[PDB]
Amino acid sequence: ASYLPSILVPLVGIVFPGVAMALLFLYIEKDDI
Amino acid sequence: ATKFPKFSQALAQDPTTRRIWFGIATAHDFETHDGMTEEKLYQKIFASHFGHLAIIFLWTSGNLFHVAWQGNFEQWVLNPLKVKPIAHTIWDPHFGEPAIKAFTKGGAFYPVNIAYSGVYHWWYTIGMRTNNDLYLGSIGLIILSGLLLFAGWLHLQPKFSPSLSWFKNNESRLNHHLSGLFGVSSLAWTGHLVHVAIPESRGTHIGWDNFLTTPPHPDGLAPFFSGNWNVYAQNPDTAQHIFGTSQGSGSAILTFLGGFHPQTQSLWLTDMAHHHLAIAVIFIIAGHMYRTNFGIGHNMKEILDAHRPPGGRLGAGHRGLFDTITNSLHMQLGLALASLGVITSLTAQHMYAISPYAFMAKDFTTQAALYTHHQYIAGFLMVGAFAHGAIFFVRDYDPEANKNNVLARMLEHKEAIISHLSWVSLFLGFHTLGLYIHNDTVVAFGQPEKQILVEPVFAQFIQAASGKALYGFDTLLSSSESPATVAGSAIWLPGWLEAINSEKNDLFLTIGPGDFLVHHAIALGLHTTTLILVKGALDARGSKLMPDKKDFGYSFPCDGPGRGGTCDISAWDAFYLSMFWMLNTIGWVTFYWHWKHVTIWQGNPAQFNESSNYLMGWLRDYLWLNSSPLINGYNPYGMNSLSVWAWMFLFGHLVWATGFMFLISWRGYWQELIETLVWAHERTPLANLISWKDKPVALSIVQARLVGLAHFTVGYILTYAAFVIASTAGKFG
Amino acid sequence: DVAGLIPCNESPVFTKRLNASVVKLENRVKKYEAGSPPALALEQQIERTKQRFDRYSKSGLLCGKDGLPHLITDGRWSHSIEFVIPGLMFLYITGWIGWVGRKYIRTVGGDTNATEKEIIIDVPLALKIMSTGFIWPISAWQEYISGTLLADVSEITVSPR
Amino acid sequence: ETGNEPWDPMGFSQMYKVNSLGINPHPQWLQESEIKHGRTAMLAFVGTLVIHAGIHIPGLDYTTDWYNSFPEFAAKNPLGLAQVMAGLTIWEGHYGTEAGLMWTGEGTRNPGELGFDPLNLMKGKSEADVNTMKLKEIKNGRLAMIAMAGFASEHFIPGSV
Amino acid sequence: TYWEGKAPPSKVLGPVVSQIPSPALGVISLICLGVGTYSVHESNIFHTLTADTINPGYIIGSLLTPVAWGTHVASWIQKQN
Amino acid sequence: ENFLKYLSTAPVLLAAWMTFTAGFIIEANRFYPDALTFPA
Amino acid sequence: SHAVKIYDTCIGCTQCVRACPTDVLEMVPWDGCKAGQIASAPRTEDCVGCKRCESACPTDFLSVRVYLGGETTRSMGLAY
Amino acid sequence: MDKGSKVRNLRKESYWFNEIGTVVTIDKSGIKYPALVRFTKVNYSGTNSTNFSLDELQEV
Amino acid sequence: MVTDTQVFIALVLALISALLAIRLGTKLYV
Ligand code: CLA
Ligand code: CLA
Ligand code: CLA
Ligand code: CLA
Ligand code: CLA
Ligand code: CLA
Ligand code: CLA
Ligand SMILES: CC1=C(/C=C/C(C)=C/C=C/C(C)=C/C=C/C=C(C)/C=C/C=C(C)/C=C/C2=C(C)CCCC2(C)C)C(C)(C)CCC1
Ligand code: SF4
Ligand code: SF4
Repeated sequence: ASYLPSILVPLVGIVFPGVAMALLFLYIEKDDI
Repeated sequence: ATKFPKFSQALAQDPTTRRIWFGIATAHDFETHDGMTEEKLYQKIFASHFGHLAIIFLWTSGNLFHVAWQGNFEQWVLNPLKVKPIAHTIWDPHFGEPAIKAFTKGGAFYPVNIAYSGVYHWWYTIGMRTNNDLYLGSIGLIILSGLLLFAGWLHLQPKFSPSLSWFKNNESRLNHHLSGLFGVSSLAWTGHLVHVAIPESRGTHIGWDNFLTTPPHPDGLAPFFSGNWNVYAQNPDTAQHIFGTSQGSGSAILTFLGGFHPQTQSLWLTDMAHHHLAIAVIFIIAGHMYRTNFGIGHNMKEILDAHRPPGGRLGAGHRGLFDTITNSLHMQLGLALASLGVITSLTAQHMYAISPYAFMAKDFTTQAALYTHHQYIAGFLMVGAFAHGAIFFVRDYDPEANKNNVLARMLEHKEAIISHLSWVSLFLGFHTLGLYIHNDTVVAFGQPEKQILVEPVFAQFIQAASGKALYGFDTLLSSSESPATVAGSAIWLPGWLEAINSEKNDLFLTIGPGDFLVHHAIALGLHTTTLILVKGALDARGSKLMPDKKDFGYSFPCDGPGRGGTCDISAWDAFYLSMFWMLNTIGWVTFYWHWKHVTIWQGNPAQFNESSNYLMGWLRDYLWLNSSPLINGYNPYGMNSLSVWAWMFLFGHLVWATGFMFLISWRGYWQELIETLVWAHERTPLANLISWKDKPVALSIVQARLVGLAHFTVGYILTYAAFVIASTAGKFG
Repeated sequence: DVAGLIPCNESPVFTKRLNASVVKLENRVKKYEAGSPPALALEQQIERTKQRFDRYSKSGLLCGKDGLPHLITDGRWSHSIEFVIPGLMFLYITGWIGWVGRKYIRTVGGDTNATEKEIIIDVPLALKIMSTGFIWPISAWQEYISGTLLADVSEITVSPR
Repeated sequence: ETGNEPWDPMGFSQMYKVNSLGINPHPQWLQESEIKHGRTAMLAFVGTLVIHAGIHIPGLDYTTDWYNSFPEFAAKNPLGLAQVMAGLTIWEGHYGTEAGLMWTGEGTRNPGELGFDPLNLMKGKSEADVNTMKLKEIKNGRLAMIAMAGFASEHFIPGSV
Repeated sequence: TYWEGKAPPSKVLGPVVSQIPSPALGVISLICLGVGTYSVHESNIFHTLTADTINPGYIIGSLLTPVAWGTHVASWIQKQN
Repeated sequence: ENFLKYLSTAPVLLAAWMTFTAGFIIEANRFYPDALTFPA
Repeated sequence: SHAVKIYDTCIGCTQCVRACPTDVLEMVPWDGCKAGQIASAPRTEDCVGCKRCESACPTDFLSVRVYLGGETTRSMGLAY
Repeated sequence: MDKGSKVRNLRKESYWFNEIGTVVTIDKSGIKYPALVRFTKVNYSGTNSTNFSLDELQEV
Repeated sequence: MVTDTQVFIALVLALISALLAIRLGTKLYV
């Protein structure tokens, strides 16, 4: 409480989208299954 | 398999970036997936619906949690007129110190957004008082969403997947979703209102820890069984009642007072309880109409087949409609979407006029936001209903099974429908625009006395019929010596009349020539949008230009430049064109509502009555005048709380303009440009190392039209939301 | 009467509007010598404004709270002068036009050069037809009851009809 | 006698030729409607003539002047109004099926021929039994309709005599 | 149950009503209409309805009017044959 | 013949007739200006 | 690849074959027409979907019809 | 039916459906659509004639 | 006035729901 936003907003707006886009990029052009 | 989209081998083998784009836009079209059967289609739809319910409940739980954890709900319920409700904190590292100081409002001690959803008023009305209650509700909703996600997973197991016959069991579905989903749910809600909402409004704290020992009424179900139901109406809350406290509180739980609670200027809680009890009874009775392995009930196929007038004016009547409706998901989806759109419009129209929530109608920004929100959603739902009807005609209609059917006869005389709709649209447009320009011209030449101001006699007559004693019509409830008023005089007429004849309300706003002209403009918009959508739906199966259109599907780019050119000939193109008209007409409606309410709130309604008869009045007294607090969100002198709304305003303008890029310039130019771009990339040292895996091509024609429409719509909505919120919150009107 | 409208004859706001128009015109003309062409034009404008307002007062129109005349179009005969009478005239005139046009279409249509006679009008025949429109309602009704107004179902259509 | 031939200026009878999917009434429907109107008009003429100058039926109050008669009739004698409405409804319901079939040419019942012969009359032989008296009934009914219109018009403007 | 001609088959009336002769349905419909109209008139027309004037009998009678319409339609259907 | 036939072309006749209609409308408004409603 | 279909209404005038830029269409002997020839689409893998064949068709409705489908490098008109 | 005879069109997909056209030539040498017909109006492609089978024409 | 324990248990229940969402989506089976 009053500490969580600092921890989470960077994760939700940078780390989460970064990893999500990395995995989606891997899967879109996987070329198998 | 073999690539990203499994559900499309053709797209999987596509070597370009198109494979990605269409892979996104074909995902939810389960019918077209390779190796798809009816049973798997239905089961996948069922699981998807479970997932969507989980999403909705998590959204609601998030709202509750954020209000509880970061809101000022307790401070607000203490003094709900002067403080502003809080939505959530703003942890934005991009803010500067003046921004942090500016967005600190309400409870303060952190940057914060002022909620315009009206959820505070709703939660306060339904009986919530503390952050603990909001938190418990949110935890319950999170658990419910987890349960729904598990159920969605479970009903995909081989031994739990419902059979195809189960989905098409129309009778049982209707029975349960009428008596159970609608009626029992309404019974439970009125039980909540009796047990929690009303006692909480009268200063008594009822919760899970004490609701089993404190009966909502002192007599306690003795009158209910003995038949003395009148007991539950005796001793209502007197007019000098302070909502939320026992000052002037009563004891009735089911009354038909009508009107509004004087202190909150909203509906009586007891009236809502009685309403929902009656609705629950009616729905529960209605749900016992169709037979479900119990002998008694109606069989709907027989009903549909039997309604064919012997005069023959409907041909074969409704024969064969049961099979078409049950076998086609698109037709029933369109019906549901249309009914939902009508209901969304009804909610927008009725919440503003008949305030259900305590202390709302004084939070002007929330009212404007809610009305605009629900009207836009209604427009979207109507467009979707017509689009899915066109889809049904394309891929679900069977002309042999509907021979001489009512639905077939709809296509038989499609030319007449379309031509008369076109005539009505032209008539309304020509003449409404002509009157507006006539007023503009006469006022421009300094001769306002020459304006064609038409008094809306019929709407004013309707208002008088309900009890509006302002136009001097003396008809129905507006005349004492009438059967209607005397018959209703005892039950609800006093409160309803007191509410309607009071000008401190939104119940039947006084209307004049401006309302007349704007209503005819709205009629023009509705008729034109319907013309576009109905033409698309009826010509979806073929035209003289494309007699075999049905063979090309619902959404195809064109049929080439041959025989005159055939751009935007598919039904999907009819929907795409109608979306612009839907946006335009909803914008007209929202502009009319917002300007009238702004003028009323400011205390000078005469301004609207004067300036709404000519278009320059709309452009000056509404857009130019009310945008001053908005565009001043941030200036070189400084910034204030509205800076975010001004930024969103400019952002919406930018997106709207960007939509024109896809709507005007078409593919060939862009493909020829991407050719040169590919050449340039391939002929660059230190960059030849990095090579695309998907060949980069210009957007497809249909995709480009869709993206342009999406940008247009997003920009439109964002800019108008910014305007309506910022102006109202900046001038408190 | 009608919807809480007071006749413009006894409308204070109507008289205030008249006075405002006249006084602003007078202020405009005060910057020209008496008898100058601009002065004469402004005086004529003032006279025309006074006549317009007097005619509106004498006509019987209904004023609103804003002082401007309002039109009643519910079919009230006492207010037919506002909408019913002109409307009829319109439906006559346009009717005439429409009828005449149709006749021309059905007169030059029975020729090999029917198209060539639409870009280039046969002015003698065109005026012959145009002079006959004053009885368009009768001729239209006679054709309707005689079956020569509408085409049979045997006409062009589309694949689904 | 307007030439002893069908007098149909504006040709309202001939529109059954255009099927119009049954929108336009068939001649049988118009004939039955005309006979109904004529009979109602003649009985109403008797009523107007007597009530305008009459003692009135012995009963509760019953002071009326033929223009305010119905409200007084409903207020003073509710049961009487109830049974009048019920009887007329029953009579109309017994027929009406045939009238519904009479909108088209499927009436199956001769227009205006109802089961009402309190005094048997099979004397006539020309066409329909005494077709000439059927013409007499229709003629005096047309005149009675003229008379009802005349009294109603004399109400507002003293139109004539 | 799709039907052509001028009168639907009796099976449209359902298992019970389809067996009732036309005169019985006609008399039942007249009784139902009379009772329903009388109830609707006694309360809220001849007498103002209040909180303490809610008679269940009048509510049932008022509900009986659509039953009267249905029975009169059924009587006609039975009469045609 | 040829000149009159040219004068009979669609655009020329439309221009002439619309000029005539505008002219008589303008004259009617000139002699009876500000005609919002019909004289009694 | 796109699907090109020729219906028996064809009058074998060859215009569709001439208009084709990718040499998808050809003429084959036939007996159902006066000219004794009918259009065929043996190699639709090279069809780009320009619908020039349909534009160059005398028959009331397009005895030759083109239905766009799966896209490959050839049918996508890509030199890359 | 015969050269110069008027025929009402019955081809549902035809631009001149339910319209009258004059027969120009008839092929007696077999053929599936031997009856060449010409209509007054030009279709969207600018042509005003088409081949029909005798089953797709109403004679008069 | 929600205490840190309340926020933490809300987060735990949200994590459980997220895992269930993961599994449901996986089972929809692309
Ligand atoms: C009593 C038994 C019962 C109940 C409660 C339900 C309930 C439901 N069924 Mg089930 N169903 C039943 C029996 C039942 N069904 C039977 C017997 C069958 C077999 C034929 C089915 C077959 C079936 C299928 C095949 C599907 C469902 C689906 C659904 C859901 C519909 C979506 C939704 O959220 O509803 C909406 C609920 C409401 C109460 C909204 C009412 C609508 C009005 C217009 C709203 C107005 C409310 C109010 C005025 C607005 C103010 C509120 C605001 C302040 C918040 C819902 C949970 C669908 C689903 O999503 O599955 C998960 C689905 O696909 N059902
Ligand atoms: C859909 C509902 C919803 C929405 C829109 C938001 C929105 C927000 N939350 Mg909240 N939140 C919610 C539900 C929601 N919350 C619930 C149910 C919980 C209880 C666990 C929380 C607990 C919570 C905390 C503790 C904090 C936020 C914070 C925030 C903000 C920054 C985003 C962030 O860091 O997320 C962090 C959120 C989580 C780690 C939990 C996930 C939130 C929900 C459950 C996910 C819903 C997903 C949704 C269905 C769509 C999925 C599709 C998507 C992948 C594209 C943002 C305003 C932060 C804040 O206030 O910053 C100022 C912050 O510190 N949220
Ligand atoms: C619950 C209702 C419902 C359901 C179940 C469906 C389901 C379906 N629709 Mg229908 N539809 C609906 C409502 C619904 N629709 C409504 C309301 C409309 C009116 C707009 C439509 C209009 C419509 C059309 C015109 C078509 C469909 C089609 C389809 C099918 C394919 C959809 C697809 O592939 O998605 C693909 C999903 C996407 C491409 C995602 C797009 C999401 C939007 C456009 C972008 C939003 C951007 C975001 C807001 C920006 C953020 C802002 C920020 C930057 C500030 C599918 C069966 C298609 C079909 O052929 O079906 C057979 C079709 O052609 N629908
Ligand atoms: C302000 C913009 C605007 C305007 C005025 C119109 C006007 C019209 N649209 Mg269009 N439309 C627009 C934007 C606009 N549209 C956009 C952005 C889209 C999205 C692509 C569409 C999509 C669209 C579709 C898909 C349809 C329409 C239809 C219509 C008609 C509606 C009926 C009507 O009002 O008749 C009255 C006509 C008007 C108000 C037009 C102006 C007429 C002026 C006043 C006459 C001026 C004459 C004057 C002498 C000109 C002299 C020129 C000379 C100096 C050279 C009308 C022609 C519908 C239609 O055709 O209905 C039959 C229809 O089906 N429109
Ligand atoms: C004399 C010719 C003529 C006649 C009798 C009609 C009659 C009709 N039209 Mg058509 N129309 C015409 C010309 C004509 N139109 C022209 C030239 C246009 C192109 C601008 C249109 C475009 C049009 C549309 C788009 C629609 C109609 C519709 C209609 C119907 C309703 C009336 C209406 O909306 O008028 C509307 C008239 C206009 C919009 C323009 C009229 C312009 C002039 C005044 C007409 C031509 C006069 C010409 C000079 C004749 C000269 C004769 C002389 C040589 C002797 C009615 C059947 C509507 C319908 O289908 O209703 C069911 C409808 O939606 N009309
Ligand atoms: C739409 C309602 C309706 C329908 C379908 C019927 C149908 C029937 N009635 Mg009933 N009836 C009705 C209303 C209706 N009636 C009303 C309001 C009354 C007066 C209380 C009666 C009194 C009545 C009697 C006394 C008798 C019948 C009889 C009959 C049967 C044969 C005679 C007939 O139809 O023509 C009779 C024609 C009429 C009664 C005229 C009714 C015209 C109505 C008022 C017009 C309203 C319909 C309107 C177009 C709906 C628009 C709705 C829209 C705005 C949403 C037939 C089954 C007879 C029977 O059953 O014999 C065995 C018989 O004896 N009817
Ligand atoms: C209501 C929303 C909704 C729903 C119910 C579905 C449902 C479905 N989609 Mg659709 N879709 C949607 C929105 C939605 N979609 C949108 C917005 C798009 C983009 C336009 C698409 C595009 C799309 C494509 C392209 C495809 C689908 C597919 C599917 C199917 C299963 C996908 C799945 O779950 O696999 C498993 C996926 C997961 C398990 C991932 C779940 C995501 C988790 C919960 C995110 C949690 C992260 C959390 C917030 C992190 C916070 C950390 C913080 C602390 C920092 C199913 C039919 C596929 C399908 O079935 O096609 C037939 C498919 O191919 N969808
Ligand atoms: C495309 C398509 C589709 C769709 C369609 C649609 C979408 C429609 C819509 C429709 C609509 C959207 C309608 C609306 C309606 C409304 C109404 C119908 C209303 C009514 C009302 C009334 C009738 C009355 C009321 C009242 C009363 C009660 C009395 C007094 C007055 C008042 C007003 C109060 C489908 C799927 C089918 C398929 C086919 C095709
Ligand atoms: S252009 Fe048409 S008619 Fe000519 S050969 Fe090709 S398919 Fe046959
Ligand atoms: S669409 Fe173009 S490439 Fe394909 S067959 Fe026709 S002419 Fe040839």
